[PDB]
Amino acid sequence: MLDKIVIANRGEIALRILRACKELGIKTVAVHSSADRDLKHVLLADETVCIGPAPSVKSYLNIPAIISAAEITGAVAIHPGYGFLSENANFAEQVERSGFIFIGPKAETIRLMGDKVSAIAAMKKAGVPCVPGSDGPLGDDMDKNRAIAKRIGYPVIIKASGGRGMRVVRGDAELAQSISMTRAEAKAAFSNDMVYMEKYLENPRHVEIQVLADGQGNAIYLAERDCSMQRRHQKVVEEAPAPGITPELRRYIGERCAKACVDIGYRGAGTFEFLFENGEFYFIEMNTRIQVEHPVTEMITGVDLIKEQLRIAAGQPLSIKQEEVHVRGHAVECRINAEDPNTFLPSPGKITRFHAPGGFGVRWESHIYAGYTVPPYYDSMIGKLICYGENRDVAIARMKNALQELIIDGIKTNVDLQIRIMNDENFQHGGTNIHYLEKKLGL
Amino acid sequence: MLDKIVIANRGEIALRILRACKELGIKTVAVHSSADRDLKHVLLADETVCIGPAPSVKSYLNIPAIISAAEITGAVAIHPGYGFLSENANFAEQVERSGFIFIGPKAETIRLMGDKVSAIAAMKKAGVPCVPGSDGPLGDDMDKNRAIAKRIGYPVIIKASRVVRGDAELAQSIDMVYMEKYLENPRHVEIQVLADGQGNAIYLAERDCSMQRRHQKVVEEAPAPGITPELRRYIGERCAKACVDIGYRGAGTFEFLFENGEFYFIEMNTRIQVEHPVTEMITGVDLIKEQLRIAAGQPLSIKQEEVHVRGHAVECRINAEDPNTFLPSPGKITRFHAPGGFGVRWESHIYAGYTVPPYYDSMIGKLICYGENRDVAIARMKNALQELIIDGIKTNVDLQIRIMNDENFQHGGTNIHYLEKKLGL
Amino acid sequence: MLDKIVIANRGEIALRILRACKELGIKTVAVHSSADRDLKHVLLADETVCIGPAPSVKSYLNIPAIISAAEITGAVAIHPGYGFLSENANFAEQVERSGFIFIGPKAETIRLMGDKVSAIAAMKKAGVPCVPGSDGPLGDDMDKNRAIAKRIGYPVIIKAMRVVRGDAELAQSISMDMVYMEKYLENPRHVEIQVLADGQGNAIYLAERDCSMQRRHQKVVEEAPAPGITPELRRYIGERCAKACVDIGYRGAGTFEFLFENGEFYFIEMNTRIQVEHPVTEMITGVDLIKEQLRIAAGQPLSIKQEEVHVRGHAVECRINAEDPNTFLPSPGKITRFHAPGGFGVRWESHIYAGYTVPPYYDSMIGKLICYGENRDVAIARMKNALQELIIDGIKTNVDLQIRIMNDENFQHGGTNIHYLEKKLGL
Amino acid sequence: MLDKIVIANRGEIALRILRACKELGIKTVAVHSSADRDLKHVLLADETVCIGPAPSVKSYLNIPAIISAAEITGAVAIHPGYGFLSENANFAEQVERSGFIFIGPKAETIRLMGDKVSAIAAMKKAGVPCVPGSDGPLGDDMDKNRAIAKRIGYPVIIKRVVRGDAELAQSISMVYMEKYLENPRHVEIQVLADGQGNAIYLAERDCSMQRRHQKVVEEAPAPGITPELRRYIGERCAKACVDIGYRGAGTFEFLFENGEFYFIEMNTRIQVEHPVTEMITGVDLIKEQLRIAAGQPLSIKQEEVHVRGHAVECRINAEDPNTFLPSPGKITRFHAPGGFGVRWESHIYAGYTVPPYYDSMIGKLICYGENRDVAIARMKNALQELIIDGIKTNVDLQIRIMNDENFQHGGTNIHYLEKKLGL
Amino acid sequence: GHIVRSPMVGTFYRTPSPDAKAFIEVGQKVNVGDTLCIVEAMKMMNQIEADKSGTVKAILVESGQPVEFDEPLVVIE
Amino acid sequence: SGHIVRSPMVGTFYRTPSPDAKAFIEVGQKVNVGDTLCIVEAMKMMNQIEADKSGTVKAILVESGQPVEFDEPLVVIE
Amino acid sequence: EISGHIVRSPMVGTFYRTPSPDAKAFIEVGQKVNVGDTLCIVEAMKMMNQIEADKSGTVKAILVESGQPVEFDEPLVVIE
Amino acid sequence: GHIVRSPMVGTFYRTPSPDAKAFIEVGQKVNVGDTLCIVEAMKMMNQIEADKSGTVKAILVESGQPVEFDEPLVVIE
Repeated sequence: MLDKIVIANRGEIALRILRACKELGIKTVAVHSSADRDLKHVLLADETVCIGPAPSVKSYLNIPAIISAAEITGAVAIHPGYGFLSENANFAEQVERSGFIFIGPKAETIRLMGDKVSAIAAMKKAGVPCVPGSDGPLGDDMDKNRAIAKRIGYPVIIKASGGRGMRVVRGDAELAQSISMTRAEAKAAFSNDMVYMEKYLENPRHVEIQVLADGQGNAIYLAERDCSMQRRHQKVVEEAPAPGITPELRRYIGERCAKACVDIGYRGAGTFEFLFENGEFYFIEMNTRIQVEHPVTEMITGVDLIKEQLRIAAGQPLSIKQEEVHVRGHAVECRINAEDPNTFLPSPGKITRFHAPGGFGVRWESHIYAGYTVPPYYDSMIGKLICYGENRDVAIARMKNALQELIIDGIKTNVDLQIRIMNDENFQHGGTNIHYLEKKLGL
Repeated sequence: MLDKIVIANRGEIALRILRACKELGIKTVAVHSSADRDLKHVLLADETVCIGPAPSVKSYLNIPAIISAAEITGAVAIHPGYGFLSENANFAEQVERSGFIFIGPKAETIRLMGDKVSAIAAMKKAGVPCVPGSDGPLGDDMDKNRAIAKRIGYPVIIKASRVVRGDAELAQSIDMVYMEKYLENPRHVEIQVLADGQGNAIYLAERDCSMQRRHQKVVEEAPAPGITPELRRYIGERCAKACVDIGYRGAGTFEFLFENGEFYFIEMNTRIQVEHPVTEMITGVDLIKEQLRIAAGQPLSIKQEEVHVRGHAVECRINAEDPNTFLPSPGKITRFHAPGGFGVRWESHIYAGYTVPPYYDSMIGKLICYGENRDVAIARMKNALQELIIDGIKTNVDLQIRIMNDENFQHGGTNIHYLEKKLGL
Repeated sequence: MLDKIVIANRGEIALRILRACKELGIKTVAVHSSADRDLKHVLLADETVCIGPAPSVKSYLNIPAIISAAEITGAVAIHPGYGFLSENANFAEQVERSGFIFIGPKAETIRLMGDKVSAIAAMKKAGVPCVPGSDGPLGDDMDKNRAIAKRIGYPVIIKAMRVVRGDAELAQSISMDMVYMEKYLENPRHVEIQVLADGQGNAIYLAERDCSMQRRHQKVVEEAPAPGITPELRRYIGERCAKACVDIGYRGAGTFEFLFENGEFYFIEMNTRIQVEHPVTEMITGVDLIKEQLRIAAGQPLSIKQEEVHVRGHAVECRINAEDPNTFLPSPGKITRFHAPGGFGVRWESHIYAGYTVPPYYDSMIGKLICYGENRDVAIARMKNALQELIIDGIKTNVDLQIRIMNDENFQHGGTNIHYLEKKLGL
Repeated sequence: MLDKIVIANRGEIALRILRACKELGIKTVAVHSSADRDLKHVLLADETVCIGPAPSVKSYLNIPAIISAAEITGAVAIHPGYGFLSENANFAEQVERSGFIFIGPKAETIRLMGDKVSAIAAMKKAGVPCVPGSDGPLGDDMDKNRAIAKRIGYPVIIKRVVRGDAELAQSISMVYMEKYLENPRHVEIQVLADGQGNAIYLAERDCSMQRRHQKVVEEAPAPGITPELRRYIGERCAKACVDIGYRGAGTFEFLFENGEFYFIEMNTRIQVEHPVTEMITGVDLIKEQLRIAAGQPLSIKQEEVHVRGHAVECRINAEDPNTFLPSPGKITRFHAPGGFGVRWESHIYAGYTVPPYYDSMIGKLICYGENRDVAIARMKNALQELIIDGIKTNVDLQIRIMNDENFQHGGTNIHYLEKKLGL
Repeated sequence: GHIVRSPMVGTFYRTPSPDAKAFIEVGQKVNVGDTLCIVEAMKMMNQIEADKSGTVKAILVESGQPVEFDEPLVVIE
Repeated sequence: SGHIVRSPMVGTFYRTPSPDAKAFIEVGQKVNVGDTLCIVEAMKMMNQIEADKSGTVKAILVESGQPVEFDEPLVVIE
Repeated sequence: EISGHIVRSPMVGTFYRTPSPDAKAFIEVGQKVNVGDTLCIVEAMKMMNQIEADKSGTVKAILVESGQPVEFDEPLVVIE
Repeated sequence: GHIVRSPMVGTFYRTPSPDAKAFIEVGQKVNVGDTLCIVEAMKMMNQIEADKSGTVKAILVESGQPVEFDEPLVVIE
């Protein structure tokens, strides 16, 4: 057991971690900005420490302040949460070097997966499916280039090395000339006639795989999540499992992700985000941290990912074996944001009346309450509604009623938007792509 | 499906039924007393109908008013909930003949299990283990009385309509009178069942409801500690065939006292129970939706092999009462905040500004926590209770916290007298 | 004085009486319906007694319940407030017969002024100016009828309501069974006079109030004093009213309502009780009318003699009602958020608070905002600010309507007639 | 009038000034710290400007920030209120230098009355009664010193306390002597001066109820003060205003013992307890401040100033009523008292958090009555109605004080409250 | 201003029988005990009587329309 | 609680018709519809409150000589 | 409350994109900046305060137009 | 009066060194820039200076005790 930890975060995730700590009997230290004195988790914590003024840069991104808090409270570990410093290799370094446990992966691992190039390298070497490409620029031999396009599978895309000069090709007959014309364009534009080729994923879905590794050779995968519904590349709705994914495909991608964890010597909780098209996965990134939408995975597997983070940080090996991990039911999550539901303009202010939805399969994750003011700093996400059901349709219906029950007055929220999305027939069908929400709201 | 139903109840259970209905796309009609205009489920219902003044006898026990509401709103069925008219054979009768579906068992079945004597008769007939008794009053013949005590096995108890631990103290201990076996420190263990009234019937594990004050449940949990899968299968299977025998329909519960590995039937609740949610947590079955499905004429979708017990669940009843004197505690809730988190399920109609009227049972909510095991469920419950805020009125929250901290409760298996022994009653 | 009294009313007026009692060291007994358990004054009272179910007829109009309540609590007096039983002669009688003091006028006086015919009789007898009329039905003689219209002065009104503005078509107007005639007051103002009488021969008047702003004959805004009313005119009508009090042997507080047009007053009714809008009078005179009611009921003679009654400043009152501001449908429900206005010269009279439900019974008035000022303009400006500060969420209110009225240029000029508010809203 | 002003303050006084501005049609600019975004007056103001972080030194004492706010909003004047920079001669100076109106007296007047030596001097010259003293040190002659103790009058104080000749000798061992007022009352006189030769006095206030020299309860008029005595001290105060060329609202605080007044200080600004004076005279002191700053001469004549009724004020503080420990936190439920003669002055509301900065005073309850007894009973009731949950308040203490028999008789000295609480 | 409310749940009717005249109309005077309307509940034709004498100011419900307990039916003065 | 017979009026509660008379009921005693459980003196009328549902008396919530209000719980049955 | 690293105003004043009325703006959207680089000016009481970047990256957005007033902690610029 | 608050999280100390004298004591006069105390964070001994001139009314924190951002340390009169 960890004797005492600092929760290096705020809002809902801070409350989530705090709850985990209480259940495991871990003493909590809530570090907070001067504007977050009223945070629920702060009011519930065993010890509190103001670490700076409102702005994130002077508080939750203030490494010296957070570590200093850890020393004066005598904490043994620090939980970074998501965002802020969770994927800051330098932060993890100073934390361990100052004699505290970093509840997360090794700094070296964060750097590895924190860089696009080295991350891709590791995944391929480990057997994790990445985006197929020419693996280097192209030559003048059109037989070779066509062999590469054939292997990869059309459609493909040609991109320039300089830096434009980009072009999608959907058939063999038009590849050669497409390279020529793109090489000319690359030379007249980027002053360099060098090009390369990748697989072109036109309609992908954001499908990500949850994993846990104790950093002692053990690693398991906890099914997947579909987070395709997005605005400006920001997730709005997440669900688990992903519609259309058979248990055999889930086992396919999952086992590869687990072995990858073993290879890079991963530790803690992590996520492998992939683009998903025609039954194929293509690595995008690995979030070396807990994610916002982790709760939907908890609902269908019964695994408490936060408690597992804490157990692993304490040096304990995985108690759960892959065979014992079963997918049951379905879960959806709508992010509740303090913003205008039509213009997405932040909406800080005092919450004049609040009531949380309840009932079978309903899980409310939020720090907000009546009288609590949402400050004009930080991300606009103020809560998360997660509904579970024996199947996808039941989960969605639960979500409809629950959003209808949810009351948040005093500030604008995106609740109405979430209601629209639940009512969206294409979403009810399932399998909408990563462009659909914006494709729906009018480009 | 059912097009529209009347929720013949109030408070938390009324809200529970309403949610079930909204999820199934069933139109809701909330009938309410004049004192219950501010109820959440009333505020959320599609249609509302005031049926009388505050007192239950003039509102929620008002059969003509409720049926009339069903008629004018054009509902097809009526859900009675628990308490009130849920086990009122007469009510079910008039509901049916007035052309509405009674979401529950047949009136004949309610009467059958509504009488102590006839209920016992049915259970023995079905093979359900009952409480050994004299089976008829007692005479002055002491040879007979001692023979009866011998069969039943000491200790025994004499009741009218004193405890005896030995032959020497029988004579004086014995106005119509009868004798039963005395179960000194038993546990309240009950079995959940569903029957479609078409020959199919399944059992959904058991629940322990030993923590009681004045025979009123304070804490419930599922499954019951110490109960092996073989013991569960024994009593469960007997309950299911009993359902088949009496032709039961809807959801029901077989309450038993449990002592030295043996079960003794006490009563069958021919209705949904308050503590049903703990069974839902560990089985994943939505008991209310199943009630509605069965009333709509559908056969059981769940077949016995598919019923699996996973994890553990605890439920603390939240009552508006003085935590030391148990005086009802009506009044306005000035500030309210519900607990949240993994495995936490809050079932309540209360909110900030809502007044708890000086009528009706004092239970205003139910907190239910699920966990991979019993210890996790209990820890979850501690945290959740500490998060729970209800100001303006006294509640038993502090008492529930004490119980979760109780070492004997943490061990599990406390008897039906333990809570009152702890509070010095 | 009075050891303990029952407040036979609810809402804001019940709270007002309770405060008055608390200051005088008088023990309070709040009788309430089952739906008014949450009333502030009930929560503040020394003793509470439920007297019946929600409906007023079984609660606040339940004479046997109220009296028995007084009996078990051992109260000495009962304050009826306004509305309900305040002007119910039988109630006052039964209160006295049970050995309790009725905080109000004599039962005989209530009936006297409670009946249109008997009230008019008394007023003429006392010299209070009433509406000129034909004094009897009219015949077929057009010479007679025209002479009568001449005396009264055009325009005139025909009743069994049809207006004649000139001689030439009076003849035809009679056509449209037996008919009387009155003066037609087209653009009058509701001006009323406050009075106090100890029932021992003394009677004073406390200036007047203008209550012209109305919807369907229901008061929306009141002010004191009334613009355009001179001190000599004030003295004339006021003295008339006081003399009327002495004549009919009035006791307690009362109000003489008049229509006022071109320097003339015309009696309509006497409210034999405290009125809703009494506070504007209190602001400008410094007199606590409720405490005066209690002192008179205790048998004390008027401490104030007419010479000592001085008018200072100006006061306005907007009635706050729980209703849709455009369709005026009652708007019961829970108040989700409440904040009362404050500041110099601001007086908030209401029992409502955050979390309190306005029940679907009783009148829709839930509060009264009263602002005082050195002059009329300062009073109005304060009313603007205070209304803007006033927050009442969860239910619709007429607050926005009150704001429009304060911004109304004709109201700012003052002297608007009893038809103006409905003329402006197009009704 | 003033087209637009900056309210350089917070809390109740800021809300009070804002109301004054709204009634006169003056546009308002609420400058606030980052921690006061939720202040009622801020939410009601026409324009808002954050001027710095929570700490006072970086916000409400931040001269460049406040003047800059006035400049960007285009305000013409700045109202300082009480506390903070209201008596900061430097602040007033820079305000006038930047081309803005300082709603208060001239900077030179602030300095004059801001220094004990020069202030006292001015009072001497103007005829305002000051504390009798040796008026300079004495040397050897003990006949002189003893004669001085007699004239100046026992008991006396050095620079300590001497009650007799026998106890003078040892106590003297530069030195000076003053009159020692052992059991005095805090009596202060309200004044308004247009800075154009006119000056009036608005009766007095008794503020004897104090803890650690901090006023807890104020009332007007002061018990025992005759209209002739009131006219005595008042006229002298007005003359003092004319002499020093005073402008705006001000207060002359005195110690009052055996029918005699002794100058302590002149608060060259509005005071917290001004509302009790407003209740008994009908004068809106804030509105008068604004009119005078607009360049208008006094509309009121001394003759038109009449004292009617009585008013009491209890300060509502966010603090433990027994240990007076600051008590920041969220107010979970609030309800204000109401009724005839009841005046509630506060920015707090349900859901509003009292931050862990600034003074602990969060409101003021002021009750008026035809007489003192009615005012006090009214105060009791209103306090009983006042609901403030979520934080500690001194409401219960105020209740005790209203129930105190010595307070009800009136005339308690400046040491009584601490004498009562055993500290 | 006196409000006669429904003492039961049912369907409101103005007449004793479908094609008979209404018990009352606006402007008509009524005495205590006089039948003002009917509330049908479960085939029972319940007669609602006046609890105060005066003149009918208003009739708040149309025939064939449902009514709840304590629902306003008639306004009297 | 159980089934509650409440007071229909304001008045004074009494357990017996006279000080030296028998109590109408005591805890554990069975009663049927129409049986007198207690008395509430209102006005000159000495009103007898009777049971509206049959069963056994659970509790008596008020002592003799004490006042009661409308809808006040007086007796519990079963 | 907008995401991205936010350079906020440290003072009350008037915001300006350029050093002088006729000059070019210090920065543009898409431009690379280093710590210490001037992004804009906040003129307060004759002080021409140059607000500098406290983090290196690319300018994502410029939240205020020239001639407009700004308050303490007001978001001015977003970086990478 | 004026409160000098902590600008950082750390441990409070009255002296520059364990066996040295305190920077200040109650009643002592101080000017702007003068060191009043130290707040150690991660072995760095940060010197907290006075931001206003005057005399020390109180020293609100004991040596060796932890302090947070904006915590009151010293009061000056």
